[PDB]
Amino acid sequence: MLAVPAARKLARELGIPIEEVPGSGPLGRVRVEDVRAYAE
Amino acid sequence: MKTYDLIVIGTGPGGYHAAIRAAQLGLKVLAVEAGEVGGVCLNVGCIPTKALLHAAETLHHLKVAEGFGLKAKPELDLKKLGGWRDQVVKKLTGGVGTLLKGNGVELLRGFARLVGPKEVEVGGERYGAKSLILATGSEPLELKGFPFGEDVWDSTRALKVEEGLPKRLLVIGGGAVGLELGQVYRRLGAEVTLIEYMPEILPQGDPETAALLRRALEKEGIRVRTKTKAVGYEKKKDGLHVRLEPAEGGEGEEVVVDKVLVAVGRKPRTEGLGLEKAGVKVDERGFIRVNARMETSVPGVYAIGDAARPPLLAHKAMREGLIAAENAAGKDSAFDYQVPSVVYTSPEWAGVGLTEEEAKRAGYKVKVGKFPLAASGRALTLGGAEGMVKVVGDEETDLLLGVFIVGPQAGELIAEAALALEMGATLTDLALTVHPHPTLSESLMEAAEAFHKQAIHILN
Amino acid sequence: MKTYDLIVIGTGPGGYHAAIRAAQLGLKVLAVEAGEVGGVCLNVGCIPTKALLHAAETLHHLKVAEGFGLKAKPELDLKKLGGWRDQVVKKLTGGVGTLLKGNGVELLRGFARLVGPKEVEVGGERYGAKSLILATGSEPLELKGFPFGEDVWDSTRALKVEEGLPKRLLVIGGGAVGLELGQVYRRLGAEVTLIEYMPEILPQGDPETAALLRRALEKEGIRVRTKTKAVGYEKKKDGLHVRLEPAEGGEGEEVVVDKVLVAVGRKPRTEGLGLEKAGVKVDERGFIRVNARMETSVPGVYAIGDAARPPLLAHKAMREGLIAAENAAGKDSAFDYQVPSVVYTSPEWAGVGLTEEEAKRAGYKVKVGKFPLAASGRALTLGGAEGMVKVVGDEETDLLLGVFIVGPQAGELIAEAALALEMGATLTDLALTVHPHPTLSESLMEAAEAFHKQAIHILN
Ligand SMILES: Cc1cc2nc3c(=O)[nH]c(=O)nc-3n(C[C@H](O)[C@H](O)[C@H](O)COP(=O)(O)OP(=O)(O)OC[C@H]3O[C@@H](n4cnc5c(N)ncnc54)[C@H](O)[C@@H]3O)c2cc1C
Ligand SMILES: Cc1cc2nc3c(=O)[nH]c(=O)nc-3n(C[C@H](O)[C@H](O)[C@H](O)COP(=O)(O)OP(=O)(O)OC[C@H]3O[C@@H](n4cnc5c(N)ncnc54)[C@H](O)[C@@H]3O)c2cc1C
Repeated sequence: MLAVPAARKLARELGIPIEEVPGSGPLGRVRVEDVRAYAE
Repeated sequence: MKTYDLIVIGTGPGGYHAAIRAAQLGLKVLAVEAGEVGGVCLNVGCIPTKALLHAAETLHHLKVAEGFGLKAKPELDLKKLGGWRDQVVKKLTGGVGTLLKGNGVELLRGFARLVGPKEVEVGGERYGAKSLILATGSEPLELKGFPFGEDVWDSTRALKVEEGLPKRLLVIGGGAVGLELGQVYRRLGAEVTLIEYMPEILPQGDPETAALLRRALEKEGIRVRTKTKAVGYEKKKDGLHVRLEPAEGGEGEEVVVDKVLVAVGRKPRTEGLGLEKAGVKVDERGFIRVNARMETSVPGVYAIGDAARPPLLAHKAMREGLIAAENAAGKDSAFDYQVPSVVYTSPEWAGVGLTEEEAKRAGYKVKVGKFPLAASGRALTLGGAEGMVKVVGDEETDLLLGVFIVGPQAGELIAEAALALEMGATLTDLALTVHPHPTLSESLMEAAEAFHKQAIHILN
Repeated sequence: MKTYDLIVIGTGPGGYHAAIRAAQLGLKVLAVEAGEVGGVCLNVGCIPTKALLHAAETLHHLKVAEGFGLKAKPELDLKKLGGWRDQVVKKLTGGVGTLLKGNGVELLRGFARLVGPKEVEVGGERYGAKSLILATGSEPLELKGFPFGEDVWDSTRALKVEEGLPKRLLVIGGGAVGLELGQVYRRLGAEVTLIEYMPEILPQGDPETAALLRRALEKEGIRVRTKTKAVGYEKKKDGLHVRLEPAEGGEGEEVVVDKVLVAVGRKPRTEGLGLEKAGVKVDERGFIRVNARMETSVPGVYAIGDAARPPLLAHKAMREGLIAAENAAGKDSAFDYQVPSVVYTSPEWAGVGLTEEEAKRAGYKVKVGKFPLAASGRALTLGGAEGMVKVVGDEETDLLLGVFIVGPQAGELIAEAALALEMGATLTDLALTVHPHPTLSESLMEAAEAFHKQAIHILN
């Protein structure tokens, strides 16, 4: 799993396991948007 | 008529990159060079200029060095410095020759004229190829009232510091070239005045960091006149009496210098090439028109670097050369990258991305973070810190938009900013990256933190 | 009893970052410091060592500078040097003090002792708070057979070059401390011999780039004895006769020096802290046990920096302070970052991420890209082009795994690598980033290109 720091930071503050957030790049890079997208 | 897969006109940064990348892709390549291998950058631009700056900086730092017990009575031999500068150029230009040969590229010496889309003439002989890449570079832009001559130098002549340092120098142009050469001359002992027509030097870059560079240059005795233009001059017994006036016009002042350096720009070398008759479209200023694929108006003919479009930077020409070659080789490449710009003065200046103004005009909700070098432990261990890092971003998406730096090693620190932009990093990503301490690079991290009002080494 | 929302023990990089970040989050903070504010890094570590290195480099470069005409008769006054060094330290520690006060943090001078998970004793007074952050740092590790004394120095004593330079020095330890102080002494005129027990210096880093640093150090006259260990010595009329043996043992050997610097590691200052009373657990090495949130075994009590766990680096301690403060503030932060490490010798060494060995062992199909500084234009304009950049990546995914650099400014260029790793960059992203030309940072871009066998300035 590859998640930029901003996303890992936000995932925690939301109580969301980062490894559970689906990415978006050509191959899974998790962005802040994705973490929020999963949050909703 | 010898034929090839590709013919490249010019072996400058853009040219030898296109030629070598093309070779790596399996194409039979012919490279034509009318002058010195390596182009402007290696011969009369980047390289010799950076070399002179390093020597000047080594000499200059000895003053501050006295502060930590380093006593010395430095004596710089200009003839020797010129020799070294030449030795450096010879190594690098010779290296390119070796490099071209090692990739199976054919190097042809001589001026090339474009006979047609797939044909070119050199020294009488004709040569053909399915693809042509135009990389002819640029040359010093002349200034009205200050024609180049014995007392009016272009950057090339200004590089030969061994042929006579003038007591007083007037530098026209507040861009990278003018600032760098002006500082070299000042540090070598000449009095230097630099004028710039726009409100601030480095008109295209961030005004705040550019102002810090100007004030730093003035502390060294370099007289920087912004919003000023040189109208004309008259040679007299005691020197060149130059008339200056405010940019918008007005009461002028007169100064006397021994030599004038004109560095107000560059002119693309696209004349007498046949581009006209060959259907290759050139714009108002002589730049070859091209799309993101570096393709001209004529299928199979590409243009790159300084001859193709601004900014006139070496790394930009190098990348365009790669893009051009790759498309000639049949791939599908396009130029869509952040291009940084650096000024190798001391302190150095570097920028990449959007300025606050460009960002706002772009519709982003602009927010900025600043960190001064005076708060950098590393900067202090280096003898003193004057400078700052400014990050520009969108406060709603937290997306980084631009980074501007003034201080030692700015040119080295901007690459991280460039990578950041390419990777779509947010200010938080930049702030959360653990930078090594103590390093100048920490200023970028702290600037990102200042953006969120939580910098640690300065009060927010 | 005075109470606060948080009590931080120690004001080194970790302590003051925690104290300040906590204050920014609205907490009432008390910071306790038993010695000098700023801790090891600012007083007897990072900063003073870097200052000495810079003075030494400035001096040493003058030799090379003769190549471009700079003639000087340099004399380095060691008393003045020591003075400047003290000035830098005082300026920075005063800075931390001003910062703590400006943030509303109360500074109490004294030695703190835990009396409970929410109370501390200082000089006899009682201070309590909901959360406690332990940032007590570390101290020089003593080597069997070489107890510290007038002739056996720790890093702190080694810093005081104004107290007289020994004619011959023996450095024990090939880590960052020994390499740096050893090169400083060599550059100031002392004969130097450094001994490392392991097969290569910087055993935790890339042996390829480490070997390049060792070789550059030997070229300056520093005798580097790897796979060797100092067993002991005896003081005689002509100096210290130290016994050396192979790492595993065997044929003894003798070397005579005037002074010995022991730099084999550090010991965490966790004793007499009243820990073994509040319930806070420590491991066998003496480090306070913590999780990724920097929480110890006692809720509300946190530990950071050198006292918590290796690596014993400043930037690491700083970030951990931020994590601890944010958590004391009721947030949810955790440490999961790439930690780079730098050696400020000349050439500098820097690394971040996985070495080839660690990556292969973890199961990645490893591929490496390399770029030598002998091929760097910028390195030439700076004089000697000694060094290289090596990138380690996954051949299957093109993902960057590690970066190692040896050369000038290695420490500044490693931040870009760290950011690359944090962002999940591939070798292609590194290569697609347009680096300024000419700059040392370009070596990283070309190393990425070499990994794909398409570098331009060297043959693939
Ligand atoms: C003083 C100075 C300092 C500079 N410093 C920097 C710096 O620090 N960083 C930076 O990024 N940029 C710098 N630049 C700009 C940089 O030099 C240019 O951006 C770069 O050289 C452009 O590369 P190019 O390959 O397009 O063209 P050029 O390097 O100009 O090369 C074109 C080549 O084509 C040859 N040629 C031209 N016409 C023909 C023809 N008809 N037939 C055959 N051969 C031909 C020329 O002789 C030449 O060798 C500087 C420029 C100057 C003048
Ligand atoms: C010679 C040398 C050079 C180094 N160079 C570098 C470098 O270039 N880069 C790098 O990253 N790292 C470097 N380091 C390591 C770096 O200095 C440490 O990693 C860093 O200082 C650790 O910060 P800290 O906050 O954990 O602890 P420390 O800085 O040790 O600070 C702990 C503080 O707590 C105080 N304290 C301790 N116990 C108590 C108590 N009971 N009550 C009150 N106060 C107390 C101490 O007096 C001290 O000020 C170097 C170390 C040395 C020795």
